[PDB]
Amino acid sequence: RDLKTYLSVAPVASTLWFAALAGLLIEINRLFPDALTFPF
Amino acid sequence: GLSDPEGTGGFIEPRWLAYGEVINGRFAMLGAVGAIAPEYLGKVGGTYNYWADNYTLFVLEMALMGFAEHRRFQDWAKPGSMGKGNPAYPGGPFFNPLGFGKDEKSLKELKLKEVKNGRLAMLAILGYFIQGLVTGVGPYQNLLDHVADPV
Amino acid sequence: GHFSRTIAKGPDTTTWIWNLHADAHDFDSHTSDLEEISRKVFSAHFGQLSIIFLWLSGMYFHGARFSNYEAWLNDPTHIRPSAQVVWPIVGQEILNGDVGGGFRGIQITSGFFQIWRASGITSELQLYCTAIGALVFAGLMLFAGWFHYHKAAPKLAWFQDVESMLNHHLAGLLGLGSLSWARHQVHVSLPINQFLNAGVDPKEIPLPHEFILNRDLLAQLYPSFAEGATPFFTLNWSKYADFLTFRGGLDPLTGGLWLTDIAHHHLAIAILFLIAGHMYRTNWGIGHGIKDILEAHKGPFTGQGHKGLYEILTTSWHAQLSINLAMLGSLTIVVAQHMYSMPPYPYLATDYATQLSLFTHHMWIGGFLIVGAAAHAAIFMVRDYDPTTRYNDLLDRVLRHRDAIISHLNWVCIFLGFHSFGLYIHNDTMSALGRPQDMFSDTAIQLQPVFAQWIQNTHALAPGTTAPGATASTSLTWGGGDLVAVGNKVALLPIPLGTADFLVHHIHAFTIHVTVLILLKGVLFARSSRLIPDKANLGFRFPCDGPGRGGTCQVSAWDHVFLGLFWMYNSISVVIFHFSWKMQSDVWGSINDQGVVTHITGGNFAQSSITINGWLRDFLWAQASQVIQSYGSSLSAYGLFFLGAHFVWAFSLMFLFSGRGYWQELIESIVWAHNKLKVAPATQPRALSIVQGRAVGVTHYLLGGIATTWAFFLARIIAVG
Amino acid sequence: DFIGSSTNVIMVASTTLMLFAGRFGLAPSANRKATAGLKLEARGDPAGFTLADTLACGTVGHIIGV
Amino acid sequence: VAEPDRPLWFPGSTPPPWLDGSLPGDFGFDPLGLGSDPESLRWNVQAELVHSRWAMLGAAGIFIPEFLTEYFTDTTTLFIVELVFIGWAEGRRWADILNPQKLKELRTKEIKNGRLAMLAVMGAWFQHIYTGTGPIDNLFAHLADP
Amino acid sequence: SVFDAYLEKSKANKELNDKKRLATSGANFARAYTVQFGTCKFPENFTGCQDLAKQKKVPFISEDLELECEGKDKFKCGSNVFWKW
Ligand code: CLA
Ligand code: CLA
Ligand code: CLA
Ligand code: CLA
Ligand SMILES: CCCCCCCCCCCCCCCC(=O)OC[C@H](COP(=O)(O)OC[C@@H](O)CO)OC(=O)CCCCCCCCCCCCCCC
Repeated sequence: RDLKTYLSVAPVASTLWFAALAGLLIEINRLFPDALTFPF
Repeated sequence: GLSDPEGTGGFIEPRWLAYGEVINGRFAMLGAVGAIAPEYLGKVGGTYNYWADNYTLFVLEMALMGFAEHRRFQDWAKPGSMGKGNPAYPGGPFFNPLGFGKDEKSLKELKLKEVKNGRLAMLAILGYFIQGLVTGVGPYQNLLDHVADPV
Repeated sequence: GHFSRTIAKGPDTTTWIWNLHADAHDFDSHTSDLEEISRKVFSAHFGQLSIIFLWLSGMYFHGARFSNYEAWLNDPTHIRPSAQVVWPIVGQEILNGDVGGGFRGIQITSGFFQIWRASGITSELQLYCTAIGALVFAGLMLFAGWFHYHKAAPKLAWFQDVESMLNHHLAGLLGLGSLSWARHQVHVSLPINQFLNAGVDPKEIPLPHEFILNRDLLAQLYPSFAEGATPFFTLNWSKYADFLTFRGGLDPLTGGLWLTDIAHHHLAIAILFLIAGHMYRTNWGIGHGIKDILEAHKGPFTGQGHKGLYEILTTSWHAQLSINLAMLGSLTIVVAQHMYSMPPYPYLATDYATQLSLFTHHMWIGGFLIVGAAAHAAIFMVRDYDPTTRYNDLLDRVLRHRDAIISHLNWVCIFLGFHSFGLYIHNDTMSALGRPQDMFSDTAIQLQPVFAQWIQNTHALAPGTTAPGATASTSLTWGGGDLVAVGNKVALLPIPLGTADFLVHHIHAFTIHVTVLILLKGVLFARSSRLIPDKANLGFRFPCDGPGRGGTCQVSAWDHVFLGLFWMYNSISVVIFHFSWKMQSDVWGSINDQGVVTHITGGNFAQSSITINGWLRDFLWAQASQVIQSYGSSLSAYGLFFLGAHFVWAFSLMFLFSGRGYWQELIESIVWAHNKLKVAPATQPRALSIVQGRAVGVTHYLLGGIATTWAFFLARIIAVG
Repeated sequence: DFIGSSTNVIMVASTTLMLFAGRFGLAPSANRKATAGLKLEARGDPAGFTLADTLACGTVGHIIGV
Repeated sequence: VAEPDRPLWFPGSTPPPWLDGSLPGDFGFDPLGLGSDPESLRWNVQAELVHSRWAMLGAAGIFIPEFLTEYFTDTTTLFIVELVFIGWAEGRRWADILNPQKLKELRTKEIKNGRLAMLAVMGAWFQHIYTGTGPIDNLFAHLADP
Repeated sequence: SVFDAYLEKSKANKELNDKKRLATSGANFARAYTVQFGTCKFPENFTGCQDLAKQKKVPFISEDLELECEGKDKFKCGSNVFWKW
């Protein structure tokens, strides 16, 4: 089963990483949309 | 040339698929007479509904049948099975001992007449199909009506 | 390189990564074993079919759950066909616009809505099933490829039996395929649509299967179906003529071809492909040896001819691929010019947005495939041409007088170019100087296309005379005095041909001839040339052979496809432009109560398309206003993609106007900055190869260019139509 | 139906019969029109009882149209 | 500790080289191979174990509704204390994962029952979802009629 | 809450007490449905009480159905299971 892991460790890694990154960013924007500034 | 094989083979060319042909020689047989049995036992004295929905029986028609028809392959694929009283020492094509009581009896061939009873019951039961389908009436209505007005 | 071991080996430069994808499908470079290749591509076709099958499943699925097809069905005239919905994120929801039927979605132009009405589809239930059936097929196709490469791969002998394959494909697929569809029409499409045209409403239509079972429902209309025995076995066939006719023309209520005709069409096509299927020799005697027949043709001019062809087209894929690509592309083009002139779908012609995008889509697909024929034809010359083993003789001579063919074709393009573009530069100059009498115009010195005008004239007077069975014309562009108007929109109308139409056709003659020149020159001179006597040893895809001989850049057959690729863009790009303006100016419009027809641009094509300034102003500048004013509306995306395409386009010029020598030297300075901070990759960064930079360049050029009109057109017709 | 029926059903089975005559040929054993009609013509001829009912319905369809 | 005799799931045959019956409960099952690496299995093993141990208890939750035919501060604290507690618990268990012939029986049997709860604990809910009805009675309440 | 009215009498007594013999406490010592077995003595009825009958049988006559070889020899019956012409 070593094989599947490696398979998931090529440029696909990039897609999974960018999909995870996109999901994070979009969800952040859902909770805090129309953000023109950091006010805290 | 439909007949000649020469395959590895993904099974269109080699020996089986005529193997199956041998064994549907038997349930097109049990299927036929077993289907006329309710038809003419009532001769003396379309959704249609029985018990629950018969899809439920199915799950138990493809259940046991599963637990059954499964193993049968096992023998084929490889002689033994071994799980239960179960013996299946007979050859893969046929395993008469143990599930045929007392007899043991195959060579005349009968097998050539059992495959002869086979594919005539195929076309007999293939009768039943296109028969009651494109017409709209059962196999025994038009048949009786066919010796009635031949021309 | 996964495909090859040495190729896989190890990566030392980034060039390895680019090569890996570039030769991924180059199956004949991974092995010299023909059987291995053939086995590879055969499975690859399965994998393809799976993807398009999945593609179809999503189109039916989206039509079911994410579309207002039902809503469009009751009111097709002013409901906008819309599939797919956009989630309300980072301001996206504005792309969901008023399309009618109390629904928010993006207006579509694929034309599935018109297809589905023709098929007699009435409910999302029906679309839902077809989507699943497609997915089930997609699962099969994908599985089938795995089974025929790892379990049971066919012999080379299997693929070589071309006769048997021919017989089936133009009979088993074409014939029965046409026949099978012919049955669905008269049993489902024709009955249900007949109801739909009577304003019965979809839910008030009986289910399709009720039409098939009992003849009663199907027989009250089309009473030929009444006889159970049917007049078919009587072989009179005259009785059947109610459900199928040779009426032609166009239904004045639905604006599409009579399904009453298409059923008869397929009925003929089917058996016509069933008979023609019984031609080639197989096993049971009757048939043809294509090898034999091919040999028979010979000539005082050709000497031996076609002899040896059968050997070539049975051992070389690139040879077969070129032929197929050349005509499949050519077929896509004639499809574009047959669906616009003879609208085959209900409420298709009325939907201007769909028609523009359909014609334009088929023109590009057809255009690209033809260019691909040039590539593989050239690949065949470099990789598979061997006179020692497979001489043809036809191929010879061609190679023998190749300097002749190109030189003549070179001249024709110059003659055409002058006698096309020059006329416009004439008109542009005479109008600027204030002398329109001088120009090539209908009002001044006119150059009437009397030949095309004469062919149209005979098509008008065809029904009754040279076509008794035909009640009406083939297409209403050949009608004469007829006019179909579905809704308040004009479905079709006789299209006039003037001096403005004489010029533009001669531009298409030109652009096609030059495109042919570039591509054909690359195929013939793919192996040898006076400049490079051994080009074939350099391969099909090589950048050059040095600055020697004054400079030998882009001498490869690959680069001839590269140069001809821009020209195929230049070509179509002006065909679709001809289509857009002519249809808007002299065909599409609104018809009133009195019968007065007002076109979208108001017949300005005839006197303003004869000038270059006229296309730049009355066409581009004018009809752009939609795309450049689409911000804050539902067509917001088109405005962005219009700007987005203009960028990927100008982005291509960066790759096309420069060379890799500059870039590699620039990287050197950048690698230094990395080595200073321990951030130098072990995989050394290299610039793109000389050839890749051209490949990268043309792709972005075509993308930015094509994409840019896409947004042009789709913003225009939607806001106006 | 009746006799009339059986007369058209036999001539839609004799529409078949006329392309038997093309090629019928004969000359058996002499001259050669048979052997010639069994040389290239026909590689059997109920393949042409079968090529019969195919093109024959077409020949009637066209002889009315031609 | 190798044998071709173990009651395979699918009779004749079922032998993956990784599985051998050395482990307890080895019914020869894994077409996917979801663990062909010893690092792969050694982890899966522990995984398939802890699960079972939990599932059993879950079963002990099906034991309570037949005895009779949820907090002082709902969730929140009740979880953090749980997280904080089972954390440390599972914490050390983690550190241990990476750092008599009679007992085989016990452990072979332990897994199989354990295997049961999971299939069980599973079943009771995908029968409860979409289908708002408890399983409490169903044994002989649904046995009245299919 | 949960004991209240025997859990609304097992609930399931609410939607279906299967079959509770109707004509209750009358001619009940018989069967569900009541294609009546009835009391016990005289005929069961719910034809049923044809019972084998003689000619001009009842079923529910419109004109047709099937049925029997009554009297002396009538089968194949002209009305049903007989050659047509
Ligand atoms: C069922 C699972 C499965 C597994 C484990 C394998 C495994 C293997 N295959 Mg097989 N194959 C399969 C299914 C499978 N295949 C199916 C269903 C088909 C029919 C299409 C094929 C057709 C096939 C061919 C012709 C060949 C192989 C080969 C191989 C071997 C090398 C892998 C490789 O080609 O490189 C790369 C691995 C990839 C996954 C490449 C990706 C290709 C997929 C299909 C892309 C999917 C399309 C994608 C959606 C396009 C849109 C992209 C978009 C996002 C832009 C390897 C043993 C090769 C071989 O035997 O070596 C000499 C070989 O010649 N396969
Ligand atoms: C080959 C194996 C096989 C066998 C042995 C049977 C056997 C039977 N089938 Mg099955 N069947 C089979 C295969 C088989 N089938 C297959 C493969 C299919 C799929 C196509 C079917 C589909 C099927 C259907 C749909 C039905 C049957 C039915 C029947 C039963 C007939 C009852 C009936 O209504 O007809 C005629 C009536 C009789 C035989 C009753 C005889 C009564 C005698 C004459 C005495 C009358 C006196 C009376 C009972 C008073 C009691 C006095 C007492 C002391 C005698 C019978 C037990 C029927 C059934 O299930 O019954 C409810 C039925 O509806 N079968
Ligand atoms: C009938 C269809 C068909 C088939 C089966 C092939 C098959 C093949 N071609 Mg051919 N080709 C075709 C049509 C076809 N071609 C057409 C119509 C053209 C004209 C444009 C070409 C032009 C062409 C060239 C110049 C070459 C080939 C080559 C090849 C061979 C391998 C190359 C490869 O692996 O691809 C590699 C795939 C890539 C490098 C992917 C590139 C990225 C694409 C182009 C971007 C597409 C953009 C997308 C559609 C929209 C944007 C999406 C994005 C924004 C996300 C292979 C035998 C090569 C060869 O040497 O032959 C042996 C070769 O150099 N082809
Ligand atoms: C619109 C076309 C275009 C664009 C965008 C560029 C952009 C650039 N040029 Mg170029 N150039 C062009 C045309 C263009 N040029 C033409 C026609 C010529 C004459 C032949 C040149 C000649 C030229 C020279 C001689 C040089 C440049 C250089 C540069 C870089 C300068 C760095 C910079 O300012 O910003 C950085 C990059 C950008 C602003 C654009 C990057 C594109 C986007 C923003 C990246 C985001 C990608 C996004 C996620 C989309 C993903 C796509 C998806 C499919 C994955 C920049 C990449 C110089 C350089 O290389 O400096 C390092 C340099 O030496 N150019
Ligand atoms: C003014 C309006 C009147 C129209 C007449 C002028 C317009 C047509 C142009 C005349 C071309 C002559 C064709 C002769 C008919 C013809 O092609 O003859 C074909 C001739 C026949 O050779 P064979 O008899 O050997 O052929 C059989 C064997 O060779 C093959 O098995 O072969 C050659 O001529 C070889 C040299 C090629 C000749 C190259 C000339 C190509 C012309 C290019 C223009 C194409 C125009 C297409 C437009 C759609």
